[PDB]
Amino acid sequence: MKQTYMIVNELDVNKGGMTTAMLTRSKFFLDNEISGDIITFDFKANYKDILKELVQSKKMDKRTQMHNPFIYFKNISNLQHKKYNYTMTRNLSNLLKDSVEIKENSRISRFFNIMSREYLAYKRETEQETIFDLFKNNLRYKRIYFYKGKIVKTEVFNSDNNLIAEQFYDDNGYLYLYRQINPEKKSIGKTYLVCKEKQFKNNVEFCSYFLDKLIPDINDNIIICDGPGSFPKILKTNHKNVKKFAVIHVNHYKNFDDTGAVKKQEDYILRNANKINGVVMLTEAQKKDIIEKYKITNAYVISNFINITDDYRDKNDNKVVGHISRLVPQKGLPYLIDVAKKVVEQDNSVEFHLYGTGEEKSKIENLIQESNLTNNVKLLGYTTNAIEKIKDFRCVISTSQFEGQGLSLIEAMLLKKPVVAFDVKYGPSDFVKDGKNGYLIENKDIKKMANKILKLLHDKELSKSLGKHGRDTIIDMYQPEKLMVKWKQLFN
Ligand SMILES: O=P(O)(O)OC[C@@H](O)[C@@H](O)[C@@H](O)COP(=O)(O)OC[C@@H](O[C@@H]1O[C@@H](CO)[C@H](O)[C@@H](O)[C@@H]1O)[C@@H](O)[C@@H](O)COP(=O)(O)OC[C@@H](O)[C@@H](O)[C@@H](O)COP(=O)(O)OC[C@@H](O)[C@@H](O)[C@@H](O)CO
Ligand SMILES: O=c1ccn([C@@H]2O[C@H](COP(=O)(O)OP(=O)(O)O)[C@@H](O)[C@H]2O)c(=O)[nH]1
Ligand SMILES: [Cl-]
Repeated sequence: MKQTYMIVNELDVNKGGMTTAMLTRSKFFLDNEISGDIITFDFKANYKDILKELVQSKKMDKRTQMHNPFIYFKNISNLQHKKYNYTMTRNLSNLLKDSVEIKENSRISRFFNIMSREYLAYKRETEQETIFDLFKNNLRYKRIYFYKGKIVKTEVFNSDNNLIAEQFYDDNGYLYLYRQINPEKKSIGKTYLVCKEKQFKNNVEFCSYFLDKLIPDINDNIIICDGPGSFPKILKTNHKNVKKFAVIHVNHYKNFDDTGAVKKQEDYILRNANKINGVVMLTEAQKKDIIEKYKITNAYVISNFINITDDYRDKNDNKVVGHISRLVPQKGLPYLIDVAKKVVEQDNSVEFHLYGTGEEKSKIENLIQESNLTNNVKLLGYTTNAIEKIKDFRCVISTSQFEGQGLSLIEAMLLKKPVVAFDVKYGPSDFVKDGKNGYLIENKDIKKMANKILKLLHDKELSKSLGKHGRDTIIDMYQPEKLMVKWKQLFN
Protein backbone atom coordinates (compact mmCIF):
# COMPACT_ATOMS: atom_id res chain seq x y z
CA MET A 1 0.00 0.00 0.00
CA LYS A 2 0.99 3.74 0.01
CA GLN A 3 2.92 4.77 3.20
CA THR A 4 3.17 8.57 3.89
CA TYR A 5 5.87 10.34 6.00
CA MET A 6 5.02 13.82 7.44
CA ILE A 7 8.16 15.97 8.17
CA VAL A 8 8.47 18.47 11.11
CA ASN A 9 11.25 19.54 13.58
CA GLU A 10 9.45 18.88 16.95
CA LEU A 11 6.15 17.50 18.39
CA ASP A 12 5.35 18.85 21.93
CA VAL A 13 1.99 19.11 23.84
CA ASN A 14 1.59 22.97 23.80
CA LYS A 15 1.64 23.43 19.95
CA GLY A 16 -0.67 25.09 17.32
CA GLY A 17 -2.28 24.48 13.88
CA MET A 18 0.37 22.67 11.74
CA THR A 19 0.65 19.95 14.48
CA THR A 20 -3.17 19.33 14.79
CA ALA A 21 -3.52 19.36 10.93
CA MET A 22 -0.72 16.73 10.42
CA LEU A 23 -2.13 14.43 13.18
CA THR A 24 -5.77 14.81 11.89
CA ARG A 25 -4.44 14.12 8.33
CA SER A 26 -2.70 10.95 9.69
CA LYS A 27 -5.91 9.66 11.42
CA PHE A 28 -8.10 10.22 8.28
CA PHE A 29 -5.27 8.74 6.11
CA LEU A 30 -5.08 5.62 8.39
CA ASP A 31 -8.94 5.36 8.17
CA ASN A 32 -8.43 5.17 4.34
CA GLU A 33 -5.79 2.33 4.55
CA ILE A 34 -2.95 4.91 3.98
CA SER A 35 -0.16 4.83 6.66
CA GLY A 36 0.53 8.31 8.18
CA ASP A 37 3.80 8.65 10.19
CA ILE A 38 5.40 11.86 11.61
CA ILE A 39 9.22 12.37 11.22
CA THR A 40 10.62 14.67 14.00
CA PHE A 41 14.34 15.72 14.20
CA ASP A 42 14.80 16.79 17.89
CA PHE A 43 16.14 15.19 21.12
CA LYS A 44 13.32 14.68 23.68
CA ALA A 45 14.01 12.00 26.37
CA ASN A 46 10.28 12.20 27.38
CA TYR A 47 9.00 11.74 23.76
CA LYS A 48 7.11 8.52 24.77
CA ASP A 49 5.31 10.41 27.63
CA ILE A 50 4.60 13.46 25.34
CA LEU A 51 3.09 11.23 22.56
CA LYS A 52 1.12 9.28 25.27
CA GLU A 53 -0.38 12.58 26.61
CA LEU A 54 -1.12 13.58 22.95
CA VAL A 55 -3.02 10.29 22.21
CA GLN A 56 -4.77 10.45 25.67
CA SER A 57 -5.86 14.10 24.94
CA LYS A 58 -7.47 12.86 21.64
CA LYS A 59 -4.90 14.90 19.59
CA MET A 60 -3.15 11.87 17.93
CA ASP A 61 -4.36 8.43 16.66
CA LYS A 62 -2.84 5.27 18.30
CA ARG A 63 -1.90 3.98 14.78
CA THR A 64 0.33 7.11 14.26
CA GLN A 65 4.07 6.36 14.80
CA MET A 66 6.64 9.19 15.31
CA HIS A 67 10.16 8.70 13.80
CA ASN A 68 13.30 10.47 15.17
CA PRO A 69 17.02 10.01 14.28
CA PHE A 70 17.82 10.21 18.06
CA ILE A 71 15.67 7.01 18.46
CA TYR A 72 16.41 5.16 15.14
CA PHE A 73 20.25 5.32 15.53
CA LYS A 74 19.93 4.75 19.34
CA ASN A 75 18.16 1.39 18.58
CA ILE A 76 20.94 0.42 16.05
CA SER A 77 23.62 1.25 18.73
CA ASN A 78 21.72 -0.97 21.25
CA LEU A 79 22.20 -3.93 18.81
CA GLN A 80 26.03 -3.40 18.57
CA HIS A 81 26.68 -4.32 22.29
CA LYS A 82 25.09 -6.69 24.88
CA LYS A 83 25.75 -5.26 28.42
CA TYR A 84 25.69 -1.76 30.05
CA ASN A 85 29.10 0.05 29.96
CA TYR A 86 28.63 1.78 33.40
CA THR A 87 32.11 3.34 32.71
CA MET A 88 30.95 7.02 32.48
CA THR A 89 28.73 6.30 35.56
CA ARG A 90 31.75 4.82 37.47
CA ASN A 91 33.83 7.93 36.47
CA LEU A 92 31.26 10.38 37.98
CA SER A 93 30.72 8.05 41.02
CA ASN A 94 34.51 8.01 41.76
CA LEU A 95 34.70 11.85 41.24
CA LEU A 96 31.74 12.32 43.68
CA LYS A 97 33.92 10.15 46.01
CA ASP A 98 37.01 11.79 47.68
CA SER A 99 34.62 14.85 47.65
CA VAL A 100 32.30 16.23 50.42
CA GLU A 101 28.50 16.50 49.76
CA ILE A 102 27.50 20.11 50.72
CA LYS A 103 23.68 20.01 50.16
CA GLU A 104 21.95 23.45 49.81
CA ASN A 105 18.42 21.89 49.52
CA SER A 106 17.08 18.26 49.35
CA ARG A 107 17.61 18.40 45.52
CA ILE A 108 20.62 20.77 44.96
CA SER A 109 24.01 19.58 46.38
CA ARG A 110 27.70 20.58 45.76
CA PHE A 111 30.88 18.40 45.99
CA PHE A 112 34.29 19.68 47.29
CA ASN A 113 37.43 17.54 46.60
CA ILE A 114 40.33 18.68 48.90
CA MET A 115 42.72 17.32 46.18
CA SER A 116 41.03 19.68 43.61
CA ARG A 117 40.90 22.42 46.36
CA GLU A 118 37.53 23.66 44.88
CA TYR A 119 33.85 22.71 44.19
CA LEU A 120 34.19 20.59 40.98
CA ALA A 121 30.56 19.26 40.83
CA TYR A 122 26.89 20.33 41.36
CA LYS A 123 23.84 17.97 41.44
CA ARG A 124 20.05 18.49 41.04
CA GLU A 125 18.14 15.23 41.81
CA THR A 126 14.42 15.52 40.81
CA GLU A 127 11.59 12.88 40.80
CA GLN A 128 12.38 11.61 37.23
CA GLU A 129 15.79 13.16 36.24
CA THR A 130 19.20 13.82 37.95
CA ILE A 131 21.44 16.65 36.59
CA PHE A 132 25.25 16.80 37.22
CA ASP A 133 26.85 20.18 36.31
CA LEU A 134 30.69 19.83 36.44
CA PHE A 135 32.89 22.86 37.38
CA LYS A 136 36.61 23.81 37.01
CA ASN A 137 37.95 27.18 38.37
CA ASN A 138 34.28 28.08 39.22
CA LEU A 139 33.36 27.73 35.48
CA ARG A 140 30.75 25.13 34.31
CA TYR A 141 32.16 23.03 31.38
CA LYS A 142 29.99 19.83 31.44
CA ARG A 143 26.37 18.73 32.22
CA ILE A 144 25.55 14.99 32.78
CA TYR A 145 21.77 14.34 32.29
CA PHE A 146 20.46 11.13 33.99
CA TYR A 147 16.92 10.04 32.89
CA LYS A 148 15.18 6.83 34.18
CA GLY A 149 18.45 5.79 35.96
CA LYS A 150 20.65 5.98 32.80
CA ILE A 151 23.00 8.64 31.26
CA VAL A 152 21.04 9.88 28.16
CA LYS A 153 22.73 13.22 27.21
CA THR A 154 25.86 15.30 28.08
CA GLU A 155 26.45 19.01 27.20
CA VAL A 156 29.89 20.76 26.90
CA PHE A 157 29.89 24.57 27.59
CA ASN A 158 32.64 27.25 27.15
CA SER A 159 34.03 30.06 29.42
CA ASP A 160 30.98 32.29 28.57
CA ASN A 161 28.83 29.21 29.59
CA ASN A 162 27.51 28.80 25.97
CA LEU A 163 26.84 25.25 24.57
CA ILE A 164 29.66 24.21 22.13
CA ALA A 165 29.05 20.39 22.07
CA GLU A 166 26.21 17.84 22.70
CA GLN A 167 26.62 14.03 23.23
CA PHE A 168 23.84 11.34 23.17
CA TYR A 169 24.24 7.88 24.88
CA ASP A 170 22.17 4.69 24.21
CA ASP A 171 20.43 2.13 26.55
CA ASN A 172 23.69 0.06 26.83
CA GLY A 173 25.51 3.25 28.06
CA TYR A 174 27.42 3.98 24.78
CA LEU A 175 27.74 7.31 22.87
CA TYR A 176 26.19 6.93 19.34
CA LEU A 177 25.91 10.67 18.42
CA TYR A 178 28.23 13.71 19.01
CA ARG A 179 27.23 17.25 17.83
CA GLN A 180 29.26 20.51 17.61
CA ILE A 181 27.27 23.74 18.37
CA ASN A 182 28.35 27.17 16.99
CA PRO A 183 27.69 29.50 19.99
CA GLU A 184 27.92 32.68 17.78
CA LYS A 185 25.51 31.56 14.97
CA LYS A 186 23.57 29.53 17.63
CA SER A 187 23.52 26.63 15.07
CA ILE A 188 24.43 22.87 14.79
CA GLY A 189 27.72 21.79 13.07
CA LYS A 190 29.84 18.58 12.81
CA THR A 191 27.41 15.68 13.61
CA TYR A 192 29.28 12.39 14.43
CA LEU A 193 27.43 9.02 14.06
CA VAL A 194 29.87 6.98 16.25
CA CYS A 195 27.61 3.86 15.85
CA LYS A 196 28.33 3.88 12.04
CA GLU A 197 31.66 5.87 12.24
CA LYS A 198 30.08 8.47 9.85
CA GLN A 199 30.68 12.29 9.83
CA PHE A 200 28.19 15.05 8.75
CA LYS A 201 28.81 18.86 8.53
CA ASN A 202 25.18 19.89 9.38
CA ASN A 203 22.05 18.35 11.01
CA VAL A 204 20.56 18.71 7.45
CA GLU A 205 22.98 15.95 6.19
CA PHE A 206 22.42 13.77 9.33
CA CYS A 207 18.58 13.99 9.01
CA SER A 208 18.77 13.44 5.19
CA TYR A 209 20.85 10.27 5.92
CA PHE A 210 18.22 9.24 8.54
CA LEU A 211 15.39 9.66 5.93
CA ASP A 212 17.53 7.81 3.28
CA LYS A 213 17.76 4.84 5.75
CA LEU A 214 14.29 4.90 7.46
CA ILE A 215 12.30 5.51 4.19
CA PRO A 216 13.22 3.06 1.36
CA ASP A 217 13.40 4.38 -2.28
CA ILE A 218 9.97 2.99 -3.41
CA ASN A 219 7.24 4.78 -5.49
CA ASP A 220 4.58 3.60 -2.94
CA ASN A 221 6.37 5.79 -0.29
CA ILE A 222 5.67 9.60 -0.10
CA ILE A 223 7.24 12.42 2.04
CA ILE A 224 4.93 15.34 3.09
CA CYS A 225 7.08 18.21 4.53
CA ASP A 226 4.65 20.47 6.52
CA GLY A 227 7.50 22.35 8.33
CA PRO A 228 9.06 25.14 6.17
CA GLY A 229 12.48 24.83 7.96
CA SER A 230 12.72 21.02 7.40
CA PHE A 231 12.34 21.34 3.55
CA PRO A 232 16.14 21.65 2.86
CA LYS A 233 16.85 18.25 4.59
CA ILE A 234 14.08 16.51 2.49
CA LEU A 235 15.42 18.13 -0.76
CA LYS A 236 18.99 16.76 -0.21
CA THR A 237 17.91 13.05 -0.06
CA ASN A 238 19.32 10.32 -2.41
CA HIS A 239 15.71 9.14 -3.20
CA LYS A 240 14.76 8.95 -6.94
CA ASN A 241 11.37 7.12 -6.54
CA VAL A 242 9.93 8.45 -3.18
CA LYS A 243 7.32 11.21 -3.94
CA LYS A 244 8.00 14.56 -2.14
CA PHE A 245 5.12 17.02 -1.37
CA ALA A 246 5.57 20.37 0.48
CA VAL A 247 2.71 22.15 2.37
CA ILE A 248 2.56 25.97 2.94
CA HIS A 249 0.72 26.38 6.32
CA VAL A 250 0.98 30.25 6.52
CA ASN A 251 1.08 33.49 4.41
CA HIS A 252 4.19 33.21 2.13
CA TYR A 253 4.77 37.03 2.46
CA LYS A 254 6.98 38.76 5.12
CA ASN A 255 4.87 38.99 8.35
CA PHE A 256 4.99 42.86 8.48
CA ASP A 257 6.76 44.14 5.29
CA ASP A 258 3.92 44.85 2.75
CA THR A 259 6.61 45.37 0.00
CA GLY A 260 5.70 41.90 -1.42
CA ALA A 261 8.89 40.36 0.08
CA VAL A 262 8.58 36.54 0.66
CA LYS A 263 9.92 34.59 3.71
CA LYS A 264 13.30 32.83 3.00
CA GLN A 265 11.97 29.38 4.16
CA GLU A 266 8.75 29.65 2.03
CA ASP A 267 10.68 31.21 -0.94
CA TYR A 268 13.12 28.20 -0.81
CA ILE A 269 10.15 25.72 -1.04
CA LEU A 270 8.40 27.72 -3.84
CA ARG A 271 11.74 28.11 -5.77
CA ASN A 272 12.84 24.40 -5.58
CA ALA A 273 9.35 23.13 -6.65
CA ASN A 274 10.75 21.74 -9.97
CA LYS A 275 12.89 19.31 -7.85
CA ILE A 276 9.84 18.04 -5.80
CA ASN A 277 6.59 16.31 -6.98
CA GLY A 278 4.35 19.31 -6.00
CA VAL A 279 3.47 22.06 -3.44
CA VAL A 280 0.08 21.88 -1.58
CA MET A 281 -1.61 25.19 -0.54
CA LEU A 282 -4.81 25.45 1.61
CA THR A 283 -6.58 28.39 -0.20
CA GLU A 284 -6.80 29.12 -3.98
CA ALA A 285 -5.89 32.74 -2.99
CA GLN A 286 -2.39 31.56 -1.88
CA LYS A 287 -2.02 29.36 -5.04
CA LYS A 288 -2.78 32.43 -7.27
CA ASP A 289 -0.42 34.88 -5.44
CA ILE A 290 2.35 32.16 -5.54
CA ILE A 291 1.79 31.23 -9.25
CA GLU A 292 2.68 34.94 -9.83
CA LYS A 293 6.52 35.46 -9.65
CA TYR A 294 7.21 31.64 -9.43
CA LYS A 295 5.35 30.17 -12.50
CA ILE A 296 5.17 26.79 -10.62
CA THR A 297 3.14 24.26 -12.74
CA ASN A 298 2.84 21.76 -9.81
CA ALA A 299 0.61 23.70 -7.32
CA TYR A 300 -2.36 21.96 -5.55
CA VAL A 301 -5.18 23.56 -3.42
CA ILE A 302 -5.81 20.45 -1.19
CA SER A 303 -7.09 22.02 2.11
CA ASN A 304 -6.36 20.77 5.70
CA PHE A 305 -8.39 17.90 7.30
CA ILE A 306 -10.68 19.15 10.15
CA ASN A 307 -12.20 16.59 12.61
CA ILE A 308 -16.03 16.99 12.25
CA THR A 309 -16.91 16.67 16.01
CA ASP A 310 -20.49 15.43 16.75
CA ASP A 311 -23.34 17.98 17.36
CA TYR A 312 -24.52 18.90 20.92
CA ARG A 313 -27.05 21.02 22.92
CA ASP A 314 -25.75 24.65 22.62
CA LYS A 315 -28.02 26.93 24.75
CA ASN A 316 -25.61 29.94 24.34
CA ASP A 317 -26.37 31.03 27.97
CA ASN A 318 -22.90 32.58 28.71
CA LYS A 319 -21.81 36.00 27.27
CA VAL A 320 -18.12 35.03 26.61
CA VAL A 321 -15.95 35.73 23.49
CA GLY A 322 -12.96 33.35 22.97
CA HIS A 323 -9.54 33.42 21.19
CA ILE A 324 -7.91 29.93 21.56
CA SER A 325 -4.50 30.43 19.81
CA ARG A 326 -0.73 30.87 20.52
CA LEU A 327 0.13 34.17 22.32
CA VAL A 328 2.23 35.23 19.26
CA PRO A 329 2.26 38.56 17.28
CA GLN A 330 0.81 36.60 14.25
CA LYS A 331 -2.57 37.07 16.07
CA GLY A 332 -3.29 40.82 16.60
CA LEU A 333 -3.77 40.61 20.44
CA PRO A 334 -3.28 44.45 20.68
CA TYR A 335 -6.26 45.11 18.28
CA LEU A 336 -8.32 42.50 20.27
CA ILE A 337 -7.86 44.47 23.57
CA ASP A 338 -8.64 47.72 21.64
CA VAL A 339 -12.02 46.12 20.62
CA ALA A 340 -12.68 44.53 24.08
CA LYS A 341 -12.61 48.05 25.68
CA LYS A 342 -15.30 49.15 23.12
CA VAL A 343 -17.46 46.04 23.93
CA VAL A 344 -17.06 46.56 27.75
CA GLU A 345 -17.91 50.31 27.28
CA GLN A 346 -21.42 49.10 26.16
CA ASP A 347 -21.79 45.68 27.94
CA ASN A 348 -19.32 45.48 30.90
CA SER A 349 -20.71 41.92 31.58
CA VAL A 350 -19.15 40.42 28.35
CA GLU A 351 -15.96 38.43 29.28
CA PHE A 352 -13.05 37.81 26.81
CA HIS A 353 -11.67 34.36 27.85
CA LEU A 354 -8.38 34.08 25.83
CA TYR A 355 -6.73 30.58 25.75
CA GLY A 356 -3.23 29.43 24.63
CA THR A 357 0.42 30.07 25.71
CA GLY A 358 3.24 32.11 24.04
CA GLU A 359 5.77 34.99 24.36
CA GLU A 360 3.25 37.94 24.20
CA LYS A 361 1.60 36.86 27.54
CA SER A 362 3.42 39.68 29.48
CA LYS A 363 2.61 42.22 26.68
CA ILE A 364 -1.18 41.40 26.57
CA GLU A 365 -1.34 41.35 30.44
CA ASN A 366 0.27 44.87 30.49
CA LEU A 367 -2.43 46.24 28.08
CA ILE A 368 -5.11 44.38 30.16
CA GLN A 369 -3.78 46.09 33.37
CA GLU A 370 -3.33 49.49 31.55
CA SER A 371 -7.12 49.48 30.83
CA ASN A 372 -9.90 48.44 33.31
CA LEU A 373 -10.10 45.11 31.34
CA THR A 374 -8.78 43.01 34.32
CA ASN A 375 -12.28 41.55 35.10
CA ASN A 376 -13.26 41.41 31.35
CA VAL A 377 -10.24 40.26 29.23
CA LYS A 378 -8.61 37.29 31.09
CA LEU A 379 -5.87 34.92 29.76
CA LEU A 380 -6.54 31.36 31.11
CA GLY A 381 -3.65 29.42 29.42
CA TYR A 382 -3.18 26.42 27.05
CA THR A 383 -6.21 24.04 26.91
CA THR A 384 -5.82 20.32 25.97
CA ASN A 385 -9.67 20.20 25.55
CA ALA A 386 -10.53 23.39 23.56
CA ILE A 387 -13.77 21.60 22.39
CA GLU A 388 -15.26 21.88 25.96
CA LYS A 389 -14.11 25.57 26.24
CA ILE A 390 -15.66 26.57 22.83
CA LYS A 391 -18.87 24.60 23.69
CA ASP A 392 -19.31 27.09 26.62
CA PHE A 393 -18.73 30.24 24.44
CA ARG A 394 -21.03 32.78 22.67
CA CYS A 395 -18.83 33.96 19.73
CA VAL A 396 -15.20 33.47 18.52
CA ILE A 397 -13.07 36.48 17.35
CA SER A 398 -9.93 36.70 15.12
CA THR A 399 -7.67 39.82 15.02
CA SER A 400 -4.91 38.10 12.92
CA GLN A 401 -2.87 40.18 10.39
CA PHE A 402 -1.63 36.99 8.59
CA GLU A 403 -2.69 33.27 8.75
CA GLY A 404 -3.30 30.02 6.74
CA GLN A 405 -6.48 27.84 6.91
CA GLY A 406 -7.50 29.02 10.45
CA LEU A 407 -8.27 25.71 12.26
CA SER A 408 -9.47 27.32 15.58
CA LEU A 409 -12.21 29.35 13.76
CA ILE A 410 -13.28 26.32 11.61
CA GLU A 411 -13.55 24.09 14.77
CA ALA A 412 -15.62 26.86 16.49
CA MET A 413 -17.99 27.04 13.45
CA LEU A 414 -18.25 23.17 13.55
CA LEU A 415 -19.20 23.45 17.30
CA LYS A 416 -22.19 25.66 16.21
CA LYS A 417 -20.40 28.92 17.26
CA PRO A 418 -20.72 32.24 15.32
CA VAL A 419 -17.28 33.63 14.24
CA VAL A 420 -16.44 37.36 13.66
CA ALA A 421 -12.97 37.58 12.01
CA PHE A 422 -10.74 40.27 10.38
CA ASP A 423 -10.61 39.67 6.57
CA VAL A 424 -6.97 38.40 6.34
CA LYS A 425 -4.88 37.18 3.33
CA TYR A 426 -4.99 33.43 2.40
CA GLY A 427 -7.30 32.70 5.39
CA PRO A 428 -10.92 33.05 6.60
CA SER A 429 -12.03 34.77 3.31
CA ASP A 430 -13.01 31.23 2.07
CA PHE A 431 -15.39 29.99 4.87
CA VAL A 432 -16.68 33.12 6.78
CA LYS A 433 -19.90 34.33 5.02
CA ASP A 434 -21.02 37.82 6.27
CA GLY A 435 -24.55 37.22 7.71
CA LYS A 436 -24.73 33.39 7.21
CA ASN A 437 -22.19 31.91 9.73
CA GLY A 438 -20.75 35.20 11.14
CA TYR A 439 -19.38 38.64 10.09
CA LEU A 440 -16.18 39.22 8.01
CA ILE A 441 -14.74 42.59 9.25
CA GLU A 442 -12.06 44.71 7.42
CA ASN A 443 -8.52 44.37 8.94
CA LYS A 444 -7.94 47.04 11.69
CA ASP A 445 -11.68 48.04 11.90
CA ILE A 446 -12.22 47.78 15.72
CA LYS A 447 -15.58 49.69 15.47
CA LYS A 448 -17.29 47.20 13.05
CA MET A 449 -15.76 44.12 14.82
CA ALA A 450 -17.06 45.35 18.25
CA ASN A 451 -20.57 46.17 16.84
CA LYS A 452 -20.88 42.58 15.42
CA ILE A 453 -19.63 41.06 18.75
CA LEU A 454 -22.24 43.28 20.55
CA LYS A 455 -25.13 42.09 18.27
CA LEU A 456 -24.23 38.39 19.00
CA LEU A 457 -23.79 38.99 22.80
CA HIS A 458 -27.33 40.54 22.86
CA ASP A 459 -29.02 38.11 20.36
CA LYS A 460 -28.29 34.50 21.53
CA GLU A 461 -30.97 33.37 18.97
CA LEU A 462 -28.97 34.76 15.96
CA SER A 463 -25.74 33.31 17.53
CA LYS A 464 -27.20 29.73 17.38
CA SER A 465 -28.66 30.38 13.86
CA LEU A 466 -25.26 31.65 12.51
CA GLY A 467 -23.43 28.77 14.31
CA LYS A 468 -25.73 26.14 12.69
CA HIS A 469 -24.82 27.48 9.18
CA GLY A 470 -21.11 27.48 10.24
CA ARG A 471 -21.12 23.71 11.01
CA ASP A 472 -22.82 22.91 7.64
CA THR A 473 -20.38 25.37 5.90
CA ILE A 474 -17.38 23.25 7.11
CA ILE A 475 -19.13 19.88 6.36
CA ASP A 476 -19.94 20.89 2.71
CA MET A 477 -16.52 22.52 1.95
CA TYR A 478 -13.97 20.46 4.00
CA GLN A 479 -15.45 16.92 3.72
CA PRO A 480 -12.71 14.47 4.89
CA GLU A 481 -13.60 12.12 1.95
CA LYS A 482 -13.21 15.01 -0.60
CA LEU A 483 -9.76 16.03 0.81
CA MET A 484 -8.55 12.36 0.83
CA VAL A 485 -9.54 11.87 -2.88
CA LYS A 486 -7.39 14.97 -3.73
CA TRP A 487 -4.42 13.53 -1.70
CA LYS A 488 -4.78 10.04 -3.32
CA GLN A 489 -4.77 11.79 -6.78
CA LEU A 490 -1.34 13.42 -6.05
CA PHE A 491 -0.07 10.06 -4.60
CA ASN A 492 -0.97 7.98 -7.72
O1 LIG B 1 20.34 23.19 11.92
P1 LIG B 1 19.02 23.12 11.00
O2 LIG B 1 18.72 21.54 10.78
O3 LIG B 1 19.21 23.85 9.73
O4 LIG B 1 17.84 23.69 11.91
C1 LIG B 1 17.37 25.01 11.68
C2 LIG B 1 16.39 25.43 12.78
O5 LIG B 1 15.94 26.76 12.52
C3 LIG B 1 15.18 24.48 12.83
O6 LIG B 1 14.84 24.27 14.20
C4 LIG B 1 13.99 25.08 12.09
O7 LIG B 1 14.23 25.02 10.69
C5 LIG B 1 12.73 24.29 12.44
O8 LIG B 1 12.21 23.70 11.26
P2 LIG B 1 10.62 23.63 11.01
O9 LIG B 1 10.15 24.74 10.15
O10 LIG B 1 10.37 22.19 10.33
O11 LIG B 1 9.92 23.57 12.44
C6 LIG B 1 8.61 24.09 12.58
C7 LIG B 1 8.38 24.35 14.06
O12 LIG B 1 9.25 25.39 14.51
C8 LIG B 1 8.79 26.77 14.43
O13 LIG B 1 9.13 27.36 13.17
C9 LIG B 1 10.55 27.35 12.97
C10 LIG B 1 10.87 27.88 11.58
O14 LIG B 1 10.92 29.31 11.61
C11 LIG B 1 11.22 28.20 14.04
O15 LIG B 1 12.63 28.22 13.82
C12 LIG B 1 10.92 27.60 15.38
O16 LIG B 1 11.48 28.42 16.40
C13 LIG B 1 9.42 27.55 15.56
O17 LIG B 1 9.11 26.90 16.80
C14 LIG B 1 6.90 24.68 14.32
O18 LIG B 1 6.31 25.30 13.17
C15 LIG B 1 6.14 23.39 14.62
O19 LIG B 1 6.97 22.51 15.36
C16 LIG B 1 4.91 23.70 15.45
O20 LIG B 1 3.88 24.17 14.60
P3 LIG B 1 2.56 24.76 15.27
O21 LIG B 1 1.39 23.88 15.03
O22 LIG B 1 2.85 24.87 16.87
O23 LIG B 1 2.43 26.27 14.76
C17 LIG B 1 1.57 26.61 13.67
C18 LIG B 1 2.38 27.19 12.52
O24 LIG B 1 1.56 27.28 11.36
C19 LIG B 1 2.88 28.58 12.91
O25 LIG B 1 4.02 28.46 13.75
C20 LIG B 1 3.27 29.34 11.65
O26 LIG B 1 2.11 29.99 11.13
C21 LIG B 1 4.31 30.38 12.02
O27 LIG B 1 4.29 31.42 11.06
P4 LIG B 1 5.68 31.96 10.44
O28 LIG B 1 5.32 33.37 9.74
O29 LIG B 1 6.29 30.97 9.52
O30 LIG B 1 6.65 32.24 11.69
C22 LIG B 1 6.88 33.55 12.21
C23 LIG B 1 8.38 33.77 12.31
O31 LIG B 1 8.95 32.69 13.06
C24 LIG B 1 9.05 33.79 10.93
O32 LIG B 1 8.18 34.38 9.95
C25 LIG B 1 10.33 34.61 11.02
O33 LIG B 1 11.21 34.02 11.99
C26 LIG B 1 11.03 34.64 9.66
O34 LIG B 1 10.46 35.68 8.86
O1 LIG C 1 -4.43 26.40 23.83
C1 LIG C 1 -4.56 26.00 22.66
C2 LIG C 1 -4.26 26.83 21.59
C3 LIG C 1 -4.42 26.37 20.29
N1 LIG C 1 -4.85 25.12 20.10
C4 LIG C 1 -5.02 24.60 18.74
O2 LIG C 1 -4.19 25.30 17.82
C5 LIG C 1 -4.85 25.42 16.56
C6 LIG C 1 -4.81 26.86 16.07
O3 LIG C 1 -4.51 26.83 14.68
P1 LIG C 1 -4.67 28.15 13.76
O4 LIG C 1 -4.69 27.70 12.32
O5 LIG C 1 -5.85 28.94 14.27
O6 LIG C 1 -3.34 29.04 14.05
P2 LIG C 1 -1.80 28.56 13.91
O7 LIG C 1 -1.49 27.87 15.22
O8 LIG C 1 -1.73 27.65 12.70
O9 LIG C 1 -1.04 29.85 13.73
C7 LIG C 1 -6.26 24.91 16.74
O10 LIG C 1 -6.38 23.64 16.10
C8 LIG C 1 -6.43 24.76 18.24
O11 LIG C 1 -7.22 23.61 18.56
C9 LIG C 1 -5.15 24.29 21.21
O12 LIG C 1 -5.55 23.12 21.05
N2 LIG C 1 -4.99 24.75 22.45
CL1 LIG D 1 29.96 -6.78 24.63
